[PDB]
Amino acid sequence: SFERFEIFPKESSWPNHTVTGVSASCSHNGKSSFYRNLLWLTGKNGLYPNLSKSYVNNKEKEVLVLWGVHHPPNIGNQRALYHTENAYVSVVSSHYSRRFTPEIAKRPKVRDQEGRINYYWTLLEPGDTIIFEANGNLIAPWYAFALSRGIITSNAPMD
Amino acid sequence: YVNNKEKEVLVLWGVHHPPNIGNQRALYHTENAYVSVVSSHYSRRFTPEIAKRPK
Amino acid sequence: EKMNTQFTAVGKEFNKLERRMENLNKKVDDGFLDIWTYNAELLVLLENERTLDFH
Repeated sequence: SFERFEIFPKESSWPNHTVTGVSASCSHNGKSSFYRNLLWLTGKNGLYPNLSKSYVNNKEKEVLVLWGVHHPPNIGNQRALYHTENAYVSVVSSHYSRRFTPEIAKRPKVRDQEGRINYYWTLLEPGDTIIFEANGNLIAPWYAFALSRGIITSNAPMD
Repeated sequence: YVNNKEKEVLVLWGVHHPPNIGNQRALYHTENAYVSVVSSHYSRRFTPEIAKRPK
Repeated sequence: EKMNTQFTAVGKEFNKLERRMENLNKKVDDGFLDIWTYNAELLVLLENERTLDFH
């Protein structure tokens, strides 16, 4: 089974943050858009207050939640976007922990881009909890794939 | 310590991550600390990462 | 009818690093692919003689 539901609501859980975020690299019929399962966050009114959201696996199936980090190309972009020189991202669960840090540095251009993004993933067993604590350079999850338990490659048609 | 024996030695240690910065100030009277172990081939530098965690 | 079959898979992929795992997987696959043919050839190569002798 591959039931897909919403972990956070777009219109409710982010009142003080600009949910809208787009980039030209992920073009869609000319108009610029973003992924359909991630939620870019920026700062509004010059402020990016530290945020803390939690989720409890109330279902009976495993939950596969993806998030990301954002590495800006230069310190000027970091100051313009998140209004902070340094920031950290931490996710804590029953058996998981990490403290990512957005490492700014000049990088060669690929796909007409200079910044980068790192995607991570994890599995939450039923009854467990997950906590997101960060104060900058985060791409919060929006949807999860509550899966419950081969792959080939060919160009042949289907009938 | 110097391994003044014939056999190998299996030495275990640990690190302590306090739950909040309050415990960090109370117990050790410091904000940041570093635990480092060095041997002939081993070397690391752990850092106590304070953060709120589920019970 | 002495042979039974069951749900399995063969295809596995790896990244640039950890080439030792890929070498080991190739080695085991080649070993099985050799053993099975060497058995299957001799089986029939003996049966087509025994049957003719009996007849």
